[PDB]
Amino acid sequence: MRNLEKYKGVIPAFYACYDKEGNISPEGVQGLTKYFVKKGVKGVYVNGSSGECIYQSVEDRKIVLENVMKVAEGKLTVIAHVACNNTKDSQELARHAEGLGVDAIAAIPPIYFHLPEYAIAQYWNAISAAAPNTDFVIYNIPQLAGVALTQNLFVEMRKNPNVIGVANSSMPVQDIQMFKQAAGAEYIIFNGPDEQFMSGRVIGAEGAIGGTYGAMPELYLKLDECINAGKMTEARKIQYACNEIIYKMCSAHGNMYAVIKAILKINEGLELGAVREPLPALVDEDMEIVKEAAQMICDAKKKFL
Amino acid sequence: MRNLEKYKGVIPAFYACYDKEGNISPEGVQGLTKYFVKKGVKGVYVNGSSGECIYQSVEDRKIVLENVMKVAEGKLTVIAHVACNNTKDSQELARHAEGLGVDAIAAIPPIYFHLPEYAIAQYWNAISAAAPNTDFVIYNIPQLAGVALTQNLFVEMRKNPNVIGVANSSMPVQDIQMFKQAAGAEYIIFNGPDEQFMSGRVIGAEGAIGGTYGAMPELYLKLDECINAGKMTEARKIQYACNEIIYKMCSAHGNMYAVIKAILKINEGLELGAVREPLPALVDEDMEIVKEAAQMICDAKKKFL
Amino acid sequence: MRNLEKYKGVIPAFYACYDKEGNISPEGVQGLTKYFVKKGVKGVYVNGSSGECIYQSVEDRKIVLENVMKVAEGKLTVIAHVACNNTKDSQELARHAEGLGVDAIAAIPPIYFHLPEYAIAQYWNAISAAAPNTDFVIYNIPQLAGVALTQNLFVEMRKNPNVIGVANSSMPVQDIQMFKQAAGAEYIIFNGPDEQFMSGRVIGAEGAIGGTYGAMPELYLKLDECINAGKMTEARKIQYACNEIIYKMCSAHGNMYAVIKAILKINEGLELGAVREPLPALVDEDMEIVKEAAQMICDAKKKFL
Amino acid sequence: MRNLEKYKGVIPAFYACYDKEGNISPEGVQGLTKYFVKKGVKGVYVNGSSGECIYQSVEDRKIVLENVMKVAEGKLTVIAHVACNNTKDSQELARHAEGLGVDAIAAIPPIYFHLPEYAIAQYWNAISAAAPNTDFVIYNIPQLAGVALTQNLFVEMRKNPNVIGVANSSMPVQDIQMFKQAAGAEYIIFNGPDEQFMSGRVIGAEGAIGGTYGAMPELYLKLDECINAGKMTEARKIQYACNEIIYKMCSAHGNMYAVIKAILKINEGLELGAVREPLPALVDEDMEIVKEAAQMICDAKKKFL
Ligand SMILES: [Mg+2]
Ligand SMILES: [Mg+2]
Ligand SMILES: [Mg+2]
Ligand SMILES: [Mg+2]
Repeated sequence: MRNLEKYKGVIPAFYACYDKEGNISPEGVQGLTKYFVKKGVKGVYVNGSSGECIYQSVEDRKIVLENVMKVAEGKLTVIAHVACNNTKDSQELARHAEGLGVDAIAAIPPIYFHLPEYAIAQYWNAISAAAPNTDFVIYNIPQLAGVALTQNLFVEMRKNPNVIGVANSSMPVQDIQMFKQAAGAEYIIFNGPDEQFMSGRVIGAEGAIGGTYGAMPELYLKLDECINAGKMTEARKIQYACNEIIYKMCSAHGNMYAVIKAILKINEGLELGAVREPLPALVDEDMEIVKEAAQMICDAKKKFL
Repeated sequence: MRNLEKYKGVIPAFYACYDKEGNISPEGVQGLTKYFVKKGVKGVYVNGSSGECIYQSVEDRKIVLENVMKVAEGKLTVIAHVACNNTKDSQELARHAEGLGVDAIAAIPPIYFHLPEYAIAQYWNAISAAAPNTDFVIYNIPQLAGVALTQNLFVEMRKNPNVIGVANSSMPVQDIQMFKQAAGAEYIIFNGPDEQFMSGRVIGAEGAIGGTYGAMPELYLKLDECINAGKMTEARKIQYACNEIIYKMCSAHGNMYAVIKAILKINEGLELGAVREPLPALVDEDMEIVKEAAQMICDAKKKFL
Repeated sequence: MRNLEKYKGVIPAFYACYDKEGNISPEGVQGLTKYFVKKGVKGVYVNGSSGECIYQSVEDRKIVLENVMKVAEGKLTVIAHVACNNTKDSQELARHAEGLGVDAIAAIPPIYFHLPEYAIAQYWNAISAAAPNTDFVIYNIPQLAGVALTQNLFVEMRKNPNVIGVANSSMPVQDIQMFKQAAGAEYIIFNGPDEQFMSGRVIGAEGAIGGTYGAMPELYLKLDECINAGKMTEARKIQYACNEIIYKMCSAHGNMYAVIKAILKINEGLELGAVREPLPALVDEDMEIVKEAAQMICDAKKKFL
Repeated sequence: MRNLEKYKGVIPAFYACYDKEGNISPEGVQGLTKYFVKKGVKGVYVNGSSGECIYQSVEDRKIVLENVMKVAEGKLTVIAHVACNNTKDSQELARHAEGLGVDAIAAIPPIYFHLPEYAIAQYWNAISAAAPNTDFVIYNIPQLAGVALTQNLFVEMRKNPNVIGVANSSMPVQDIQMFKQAAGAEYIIFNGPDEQFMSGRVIGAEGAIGGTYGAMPELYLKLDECINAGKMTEARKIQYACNEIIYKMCSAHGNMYAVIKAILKINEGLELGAVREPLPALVDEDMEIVKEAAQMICDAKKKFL
């Protein structure tokens, strides 16, 4: 009965867009937003870790979301990741995001220290209470956060009526299946590991949020079309092509998001700036990998679209 | 164009069948083998860890395989897991299995100590050399063995022409995708995590070896039929029903395989005996869980077949 | 040989001192600094994770360090932990700390994302270059940061002449031994795990930085006196009493640092405020644990001093 | 109060002694036993993983212990590690060991599968009941077994009056401290990680069982003498020399125990045979490392004895 159709489809993570001085670029943010509208994705996931949120200030993240919403509002579903190291910064971003009329806010767990489940629930509920009219997505990423969304913690969080589901970036597709089986029809699970897109989708994730989607959004849209059509052979071919490109982008000395920003300059003429330190920048030796990955994306689009 | 069709389908792990004194029961083994023939599964995976191989002697494992082959030969594909703690016992079982005409032998890595990749390759190659006319399957289970089949170790093992692929029991379906992508069309990957059957299958596992399949083989056959037909909604319904049964069986005090042997007595009149210590036996309180799981299996068969 | 005597001894982690509104309290910070001067510890480790640095702004951390330096009167070795999520905030705190004439700056690795060793070295070297006249301590805490100071990364970092050594919070005392053996006499290793103080000290840590020291600094000073005298029976008595107190403080619902601030109100009349969310606050049921731990500290001081 | 003085001191792990055909050598076992008597160690720990027990049959392990007991002449404390993959083989070895009058039997936990604590306790108690008049040592090695001796499981095991303590090979010396603090004076903790010998000893391990001791037993006896005298600087020098030798021995292609057997041929003229496959054998390139480590041991003995 709760309507979650606006979340069903391909929702790329929005990248950090910087100017030449390394500050957030309003023009760069608007340009990348126009790119996502033109590519016909379902939505954008803004100021996630793929958007370098770990490395941004509250003010940086407000400027990014304001500039996304100037272009995207009414055209894309917008999920704003608002978690910060502390609760008060997270509440400030939640209130700001509700003020702009985002569809949902999201939060990773507390990081660095491994906090008990009651403290994790308190953090998410405090963030949710700052945006009390806004859908809330839990982002499960135990490999990086150091704590997991357990089945017991998910039961506790489903007591909050704003919680709509889970963006799952743990590696077991079993976790998707268990969260969806426990929660039932009024919740959505998003597939987080792009390399497993087709496998998380078939086992019950009806949404998909990914850090590599922005490099090749047409391929993930075509993958999703094949899955919805039961064309599993064609879906596998596209998944394998996407994964080969991911492995190529991850083979660079510079960070994978540095590779993606360079690819989008080659393939689209988009200027997204550098990646923020401490993420490592590309070196000269990486430009052959960038060029190869960019061409692999063009070749896969020609093969599959 | 190596022909691996005989490995493509549902291959249950064969359970340990004991008499009342706790020794291997030839009659019990033949009974369980006739059951798998009657259920029309593709093959059986014999003396794996689901068959309590960690807890069996070389002589025990010879008696099991002899009694399986008496019923199964020419009816079922037979894969004999031959790995033991040391190399010489593994070579003895490999030679014995080739002497009986199994389709393939299989091996987990060395366990307990974490041995370097060259020592892992030497162990597998020594086992393969003792069955030099027999297909060889690597069993990847890093969570239990403590070492993984890495992409570099798989490159080295593909130099052995008898290696036909990998039974993958790591949790990431990404591992299935990467092994299949690296190896190509002349290799098969088997899905190991039963809870992820449909997800591993769609991303490129053309076989499936599972410890829970013997409790409910018709449900996994029906799941596989749905997947091959592109009927992903029906596949998901069956996967969810199978996983609910697995979670019920795992809720007991006694070991999951003790629950399955008790279910097979209720549902099929099969007498497989106890589980071998140190695996924990059922307690009286577990029989309500056994009865509930057995009824769940009957109800799923009535719903889905 | 480089003189590191000012770092040898007991250097408590400095706690976050808040007012009733949860902001940094200048008067609270000065109070806690004068407490450490009167207890005769060697120094203080300021704005570490035990000081809630994860949860503090750059401005918060500047206010803390300014108020320490205002009242320390040169009586304390001051190590200022300056690592932030991003490099530019870390460089800002490094420059600020050198401007106040701290003895050393310190840095955990980059967190959340697992960055390659060249990126970790670039982060530390960038922070060090912002305080180019200041001693630099690497803080190794792989359990929380998700990356380790490896032997190869330590070789690279010893190329920077400002690096004086490692605060080691990994659990193996082998790591202390290996870092000390590799580096030699011109470097200092600080023991991080308070529960292993005597064990890390004897195997080559000549310094000690600890989150629990501020609850009971006289006990750690007396432990260190026993170790330096070769009085290992007396040292073990104190270590066991300290560890029992730590286990009692960690038994609370509220965060261990919340327990310590409540203990310091009982035993010292110090008002340090709460802990910052998301760290969980004490509940009513915890005050029995707080009072028991406070009494255990008083009784240990009567037994051992 | 239970007298555990016979367990306090240096107890080397006894190596596997093979003939040229790779079977257990009765003459080789007697020779290595007489070597340990000559070197004046407190005892031997027989058929542990350093003795290649994972790779031995029940019959192999009986032959080893028979030949130790034949020539020890009451001069050594004998701890017989009797754990096997299954319970019945473990019970057979426990009964055999009690029949020879060993001082203690020992057991690692169940391996490969991760069994619940009640199943671990059942395994140890079944082994102990087969040697009901014999002291029992729990061997904690979570890194290899995949399960830990938790504080709760140790409480349960202290209900068995034959349990005398724990050989602790987990890396935190905190685990030694917590086991000793819980158990008190009628129990002994043995330090397992040889690289941490002096640190485990000072925090409350009164015994020490080590796989590298047999390469250089005089150095560990001299280390223990320095610790008992409170001479921590002299102790640290010996610990560092021992650790440098361990790191050299572990730098070979062949397994560390293969390097130690080759060193004992050079330094002592002992013939212990190969290591059992799958442990990797030395290659020609390793003989320079063997000779260097053998010389390092001679040089350390000249410096410290
Ligand atoms: Mg990177
Ligand atoms: Mg069990
Ligand atoms: Mg806490
Ligand atoms: Mg080795």
